[PDB]
Amino acid sequence: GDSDFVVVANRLPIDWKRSPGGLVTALEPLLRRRRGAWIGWPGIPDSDEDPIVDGDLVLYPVRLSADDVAQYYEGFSNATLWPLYHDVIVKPIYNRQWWERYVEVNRRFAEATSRAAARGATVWVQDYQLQLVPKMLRELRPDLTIGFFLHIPFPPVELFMQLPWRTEITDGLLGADLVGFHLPGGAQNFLFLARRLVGANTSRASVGVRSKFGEVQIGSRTVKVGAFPISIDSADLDRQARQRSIRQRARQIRAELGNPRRILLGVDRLDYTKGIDVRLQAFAELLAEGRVNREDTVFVQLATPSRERVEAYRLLRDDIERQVGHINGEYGEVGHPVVHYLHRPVPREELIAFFVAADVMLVTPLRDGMNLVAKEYVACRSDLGGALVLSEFTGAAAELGQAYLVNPHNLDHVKDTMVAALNQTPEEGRRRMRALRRQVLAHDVDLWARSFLDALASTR
Amino acid sequence: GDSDFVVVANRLPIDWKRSPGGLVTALEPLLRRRRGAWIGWPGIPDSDEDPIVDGDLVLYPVRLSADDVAQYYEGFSNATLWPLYHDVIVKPIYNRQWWERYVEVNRRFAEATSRAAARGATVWVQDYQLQLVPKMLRELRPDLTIGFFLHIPFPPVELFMQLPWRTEITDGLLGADLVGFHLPGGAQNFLFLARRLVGANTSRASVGVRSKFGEVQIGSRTVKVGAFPISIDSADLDRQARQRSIRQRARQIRAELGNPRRILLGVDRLDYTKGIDVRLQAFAELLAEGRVNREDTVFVQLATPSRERVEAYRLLRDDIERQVGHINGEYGEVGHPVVHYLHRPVPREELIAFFVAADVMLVTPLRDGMNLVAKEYVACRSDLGGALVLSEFTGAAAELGQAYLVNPHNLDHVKDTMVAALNQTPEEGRRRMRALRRQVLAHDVDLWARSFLDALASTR
Amino acid sequence: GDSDFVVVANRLPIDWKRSPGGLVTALEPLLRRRRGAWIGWPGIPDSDEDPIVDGDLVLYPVRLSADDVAQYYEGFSNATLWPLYHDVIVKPIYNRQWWERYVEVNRRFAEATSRAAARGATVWVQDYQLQLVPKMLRELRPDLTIGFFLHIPFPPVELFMQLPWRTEITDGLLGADLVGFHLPGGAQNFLFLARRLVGANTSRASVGVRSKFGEVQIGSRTVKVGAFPISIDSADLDRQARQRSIRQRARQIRAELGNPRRILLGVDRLDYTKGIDVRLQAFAELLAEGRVNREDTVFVQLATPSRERVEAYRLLRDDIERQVGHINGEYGEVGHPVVHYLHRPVPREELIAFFVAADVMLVTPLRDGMNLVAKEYVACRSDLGGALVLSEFTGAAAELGQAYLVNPHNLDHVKDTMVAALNQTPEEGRRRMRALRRQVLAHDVDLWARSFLDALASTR
Amino acid sequence: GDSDFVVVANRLPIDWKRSPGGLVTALEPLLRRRRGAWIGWPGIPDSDEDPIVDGDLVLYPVRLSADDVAQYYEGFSNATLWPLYHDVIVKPIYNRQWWERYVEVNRRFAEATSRAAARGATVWVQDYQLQLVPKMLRELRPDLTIGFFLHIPFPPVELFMQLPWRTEITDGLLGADLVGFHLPGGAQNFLFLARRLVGANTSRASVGVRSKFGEVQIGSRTVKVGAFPISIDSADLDRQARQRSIRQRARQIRAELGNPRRILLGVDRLDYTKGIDVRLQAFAELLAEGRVNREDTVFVQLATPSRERVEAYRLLRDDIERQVGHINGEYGEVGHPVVHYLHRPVPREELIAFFVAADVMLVTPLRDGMNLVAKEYVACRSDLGGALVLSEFTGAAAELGQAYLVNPHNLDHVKDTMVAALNQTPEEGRRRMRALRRQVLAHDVDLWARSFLDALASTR
Ligand SMILES: O=P(O)(O)OC[C@H]1O[C@H](O[C@H]2O[C@H](CO)[C@@H](O)[C@H](O)[C@H]2O)[C@H](O)[C@@H](O)[C@@H]1O
Ligand SMILES: O=P(O)(O)OC[C@H]1O[C@H](O[C@H]2O[C@H](CO)[C@@H](O)[C@H](O)[C@H]2O)[C@H](O)[C@@H](O)[C@@H]1O
Ligand SMILES: O=P(O)(O)OC[C@H]1O[C@H](O[C@H]2O[C@H](CO)[C@@H](O)[C@H](O)[C@H]2O)[C@H](O)[C@@H](O)[C@@H]1O
Ligand SMILES: O=P(O)(O)OC[C@H]1O[C@H](O[C@H]2O[C@H](CO)[C@@H](O)[C@H](O)[C@H]2O)[C@H](O)[C@@H](O)[C@@H]1O
Repeated sequence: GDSDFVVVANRLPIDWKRSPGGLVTALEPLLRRRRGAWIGWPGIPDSDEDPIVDGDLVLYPVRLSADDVAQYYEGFSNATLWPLYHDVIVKPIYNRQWWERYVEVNRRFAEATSRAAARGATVWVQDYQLQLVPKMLRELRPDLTIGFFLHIPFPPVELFMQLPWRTEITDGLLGADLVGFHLPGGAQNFLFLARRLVGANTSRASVGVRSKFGEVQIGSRTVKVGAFPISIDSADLDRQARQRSIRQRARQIRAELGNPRRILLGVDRLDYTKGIDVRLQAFAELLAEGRVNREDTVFVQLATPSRERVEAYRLLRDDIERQVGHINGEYGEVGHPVVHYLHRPVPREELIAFFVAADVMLVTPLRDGMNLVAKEYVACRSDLGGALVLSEFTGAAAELGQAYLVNPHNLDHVKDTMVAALNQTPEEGRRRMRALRRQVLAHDVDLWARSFLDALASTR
Repeated sequence: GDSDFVVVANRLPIDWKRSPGGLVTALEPLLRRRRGAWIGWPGIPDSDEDPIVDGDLVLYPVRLSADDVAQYYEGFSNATLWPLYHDVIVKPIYNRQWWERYVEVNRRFAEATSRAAARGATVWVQDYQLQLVPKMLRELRPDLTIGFFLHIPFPPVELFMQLPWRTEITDGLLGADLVGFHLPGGAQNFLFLARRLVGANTSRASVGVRSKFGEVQIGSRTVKVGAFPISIDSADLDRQARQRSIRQRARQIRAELGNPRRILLGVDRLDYTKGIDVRLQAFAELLAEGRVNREDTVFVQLATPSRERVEAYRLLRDDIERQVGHINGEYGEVGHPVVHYLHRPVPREELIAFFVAADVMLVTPLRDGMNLVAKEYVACRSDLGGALVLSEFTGAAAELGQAYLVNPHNLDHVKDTMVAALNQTPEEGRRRMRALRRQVLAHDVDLWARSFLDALASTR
Repeated sequence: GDSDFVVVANRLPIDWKRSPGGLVTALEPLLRRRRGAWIGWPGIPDSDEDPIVDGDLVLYPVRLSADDVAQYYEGFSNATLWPLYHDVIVKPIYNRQWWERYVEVNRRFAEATSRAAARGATVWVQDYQLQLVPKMLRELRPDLTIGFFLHIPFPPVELFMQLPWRTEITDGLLGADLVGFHLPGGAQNFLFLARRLVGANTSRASVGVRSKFGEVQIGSRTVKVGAFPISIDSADLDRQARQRSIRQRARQIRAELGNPRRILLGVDRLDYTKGIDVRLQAFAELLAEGRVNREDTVFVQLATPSRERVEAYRLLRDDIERQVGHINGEYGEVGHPVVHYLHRPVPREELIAFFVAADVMLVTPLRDGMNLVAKEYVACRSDLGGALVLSEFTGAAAELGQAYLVNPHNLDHVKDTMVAALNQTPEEGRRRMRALRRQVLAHDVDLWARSFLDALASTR
Repeated sequence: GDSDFVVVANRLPIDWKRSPGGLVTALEPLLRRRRGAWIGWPGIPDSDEDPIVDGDLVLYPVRLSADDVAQYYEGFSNATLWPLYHDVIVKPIYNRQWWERYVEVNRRFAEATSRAAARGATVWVQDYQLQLVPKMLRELRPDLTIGFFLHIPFPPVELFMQLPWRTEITDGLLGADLVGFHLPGGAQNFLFLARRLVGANTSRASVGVRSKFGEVQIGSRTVKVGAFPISIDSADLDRQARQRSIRQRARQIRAELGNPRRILLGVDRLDYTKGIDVRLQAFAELLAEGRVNREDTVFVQLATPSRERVEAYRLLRDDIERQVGHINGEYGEVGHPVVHYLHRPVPREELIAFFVAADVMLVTPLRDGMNLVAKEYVACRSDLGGALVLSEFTGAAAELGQAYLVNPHNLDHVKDTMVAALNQTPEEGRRRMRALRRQVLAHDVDLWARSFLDALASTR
């Protein structure tokens, strides 16, 4: 093809209209200097595969049938790999037909990439749905420079080894010149896996942050291994949260809640990895114990619907919704719930207004690759108000140490911490938020993307 | 003893202070002409059995241990008889130890009654927990005139026959001179049961309302069988609902709900017989179909906690609470649920204010002996506003035919009917409420009690 | 058409080859004197509707699609009517699409019948899947004489009234000149239903067995209502069970079981109405209590697979299979289970050999229209050996009073009774079996069929 | 005290009579040269703590109440630590009261040890119930040399970190001079944990088998870390399996099973870690596919009852027992199951006879510290017959590579492997069994115990 920089991801960066923010916006000044392409599925079943010139980008759509989506995406990706890589919170399903479709779809992505990529081009493959693509691509196109970044956690070897296709996934990733993870921990698991399962020679030292890279020796070539913690466009969110309409909506939100003294907020895709049940349990017990005032404190949980065709998620929804009904029936009043729960997509401007209104942000995943909601909250609070309660089991906890960190399995401490955040002095709240903002403003998605691409370019 | 009129019920009519309204108040002008006694359990485990002179009444407390309560009341009564007599909505548990404790406790009630009752006294035994007492009492005291009234439904023979102790329960009831039920249907089941199981000769004709009594021949004596539909102190509730404080609270309730155009109301003890799940299902589907306006219509469900030590009820609570959380997550807004659910006791004055505020009363039991909430709502609406949606499977439906009657199993028609009630013209609403009030004002608890006692006195 | 006697049933009497025994064989000498037809579904989806001359009979196949089977048969029949008519052991599903398909299929059966039936012909409609056909047929063909026989129980009114389409089903049955049930109890429920729901005038007396018929007045015509308890071809089974090959197989069965002293046997379609779980519970507890000898006593349960596409049945299968595994793990030995359980169809000659081998026949339904397995066992034991343990909640219990009758809900007595049957003296066993055989040999399927047809002919 | 060598374990080595084999027998020639003591709970609630001189040993009983057992053993040990350390197959319960009792009981063991231990004595603490004892003991008695061996797996850090008391457990283990695990993998997890959680300086190299030890620097002292894979008294089992009575019982077992051509055998404590469900699933599917002959092949599963008061285990038992009943109902014949399942303790001589009779040993844990059943089978087959199917997720798989190794999550390969083992040539079977026996005969419990004690003595 005629593109010298190519991104490969499960989805095209569109909604059709181009998706705002995220990866595609981080790369904007690189596309202004390269002939760029994006390979992905357009998000609707059985489409054409004809290239679309989106001015700054050429889009190469990948055709997936409804059956492909069911077995490669909802199946192998969402119901085999996802629960396994997140510490088997739910039991992975090992299904051979799903594996076979995952292989076929990965090959299709690899072929689309080759079609788009010029000779010697740089290719950046994204995330867990496409772990076979680097090896497949190198076999098709040995001229290419290939990076891979995993956006979800990489599990310990004891769990990874469960996968019947463990060796094929590992060989898949080793097809890259650069394999990156958010955290040194994932990088180190990958190195150990390479030694244990593949018998490759690797470096033994700890892996640094955006530095002190590891290496895997594969025949004549070396695979670089690194940690690059993703972030957001901090400055842009900071600006957006100051808009008059956002601030007026935040005020209106508080009015509609009957002007509570304190608002706790949860914002997540409805997923068992997100620890929404832990928040509700802690809040319920604090109310029972009279440690939170049911008359002036309210918890808002915004759950975005997710993976409805996957049975585990329907069961999760049932459990969360029971907790909500239960807590309100026990501690609410007619015309005044203590928990407001919404199960629907939320426009970004509405989410930002909730960040601005929220006195306590509850981000309590059982396991999460990074979690950008934590960083978005921080970027929105230029008033230095608010408080972030953050699970240690997120990538974000490695950078946001000034937050109120919790082990979500330690319910006693989660409860103590919610009380502490709710009752913090203004000065202490400001001190923490000021320190968190310094980190998030300085370590943004631009720093992340440049660091990964510099590392990848270094493999030439 | 020295009492010529004796009431026997599972509980004493106290809360200690005397319980307002109900049976004990209906009998007030009879106690002004008799030496009256009340036999029952004081509602707290392991108490004395020393008589208490409550001026108008002598109270004879029955001692029950916590173990007695568990096996006779929570066990045999609430988990064997209750589900069986209500068309096995839940599977009855047949437990021999529970039966044996039920026999022992019934004997204890019979002995207390004999202690209190003077020679030739009239005795009125209440309800399903004490079905053995009439026979036990007649054996101890053949001089007594004994009436029994069942407040819950009497099931068809095909279901009743499941009971391993079917014959003992039947012989128990046949110890009375008069056996009464709310409805001719229950009376007719009893007659058929007497023929089928006991082989007694009975009358064959239909049983009337407060008339055309049936009879069972038992050796030399005849048992009278009748239908006496219970009611309320209609005039008293009518007066109470007009008080300024009630009306001001009803207005405040509507304000606290954000001034909806329409309020649907459910008021029940949390029980699987009450069809609360049907209301929530119908309401959810109407919202899905856009047939109810989620912006100006709200459903308030007040569930009084019940039988928490009985497993079936904990499961029911879980199911209802899931539905509540689900419906609000799908159709609510932050600061504005479509369903307000409270699981706690409610003071009577607060309940009356909710009756006055409610545009639609939802009384949809799967099976109910009478249901007095339906009649209380009617008595409270002297403004002739509101609408009553009423299950056919209540005793009340036999008298309140002007209500919007529903088969709760016919969900399509339950939904059609809720829409009809919500959108009725003012005139049509008034016509129905006027007719319902004529019935309820004329057929009150005084008429009921006098009719039963006249019938009983007739057996002398 | 050209047939003066027409049978209408859900299935054609074939397997293709003609089905042995049953109804079709009982009618053999009537078909030798009439021009007979049989209307039914050939048991395979989407077939022709072309008549088949089977010599003694003309077969009129009814076309049903797989979707028809799912919604009319597996749906409305097996998952609405079946659980409702059997005392809601499982919760009926009320589904409007199922009802609509049930109506359409019933109309199709009615149209096929009209096509086959000559002028003034006699029509005999069978069982609960076709309850609308008599009214539909009378509207199409007022010249026809129409009988209907219900082979399953007719439930009490309190349960029947749940059905949203209660009135349509009732009007459906009232289209017949004769409505028959196994038992007077079902007939009496039907009479009461007719008065309560339809407001028709009926007879009030008890209904006799094959006599003392009830009546329902419907405008100008009278519907006859009777009880006709079905039976088997007793003499034929008696002969078959004496064959040398049967007796040798029975001996071999005992040898293969390691020559136990006592064999208990259960034979049923796998259905929640059959009380298989009760047998296993009783047997397990008797073993725990040391009241049955685990070294010389064995229980064989032959469950024929049934209704696999209906969820309730998959759950039932799971529960039964757990009990089997549990009891063997607790009381068996390697090479020697105490329970042998087979989930597969069994050839009739093999079933007869099991009847001959079995010391105790366990027929313990929670609710059953008649149950012919009980009568078949009796007819097979011309040696006068064996023992029949029989639930009171079967139609058979009304005729087989000499059996060991049990209330399956009374587990203590079920256990006492199994011990009694296992340890009965030879003489007492013979006395009971002799009396049971006198009843079953004299009251066979020929007597049943002639009694119903005589009653029907009487309506002309 | 007056003992210079002290063993500390949850249970005393008794049954009272001294327990045969195991640890206590491995140490017999050391006790012949030392003044030895054993500290443990005598296995019955609320006992004395008075020392018992068992000739070769002094026994120091630890008093545990029934409540102690419930919260320290059944609670924290069996329902927190056990599932966590075995890759959270079941969700651990994090309970603070359980933790507090675990601390108190561990202190009680530490105090008993100090009472028994002479100055400068060597102490060997066993297994996961007593992980706090080394630190507690060092604080009480800094003069002691302390070893700890973990008999179950040590989980990856990502899972271990869930524990609210992660730091206290880690500090607990670091109180030892020597910490040992079966496998280098566990040792390496421990080293990484020490760096990540405690911030201690550790060695970075791979850990060897009984060599190349790791180290953790704790202030002035160094903790040695090693891998010592446990084994059995191979020679003793080899002799015992040759006894005439054992061989005659093995023959009788095959006769009682109706002389099958092939017997598969499972022997385990009933635990969710043991993968019994996987064996049954594979066997069921092989029968469905006609790849195993249901007429000449039989599977015997001997499950020893375990942890009945722990809810997870009652659920597991239910699931296994359903599978057993299901497979026999589908593929068995009357008098001939394909699966024989026994849930009861089995005498050791009977177990050995089953090892000798079994053509295929199925040892398929999802996760297991070592699993000695695999090695016992090998030691019993001096005839070189049989075949061992072994999960990779056992410690045993690191030494028994000549077995048929399986990933139990790869059901297709488990099935292929069972077929391969069942149909192996005599010569190939012998080749594998010969190689397995060479390993197991040379690497016995004596080698294991001496290696650990040599390492520990080296820390002086
Ligand atoms: O559901 P799919 O389409 O498979 O996507 C998974 C998940 O991907 C992103 O989350 C992950 O990446 C971000 C950014 O690196 C991390 O912050 C998260 O911790 C990862 O889980 C999306 O943000 C998610 O919406 C999406 O579900
Ligand atoms: O829970 P227990 O103490 O056993 O009491 C049952 C029930 O008794 C009353 O309800 C019944 O009687 C009334 C009056 O006749 C009828 O309207 C109901 O339909 C019957 O169920 C009480 O009102 C209930 O609170 C109580 O639960
Ligand atoms: O499953 P379907 O096809 O709907 O048939 C139901 C049932 O019909 C028969 O049983 C019923 O009739 C007999 C004879 O009158 C009675 O003895 C039973 O008690 C009734 O249930 C068949 O025998 C059954 O196999 C069939 O399932
Ligand atoms: O149930 P508890 O009393 O807590 O004991 C657990 C377990 O201990 C032993 O098994 C473990 O150690 C052996 C020997 O090292 C290993 O082979 C196993 O893999 C470990 O699980 C006993 O053998 C078990 O009976 C016991 O349950």
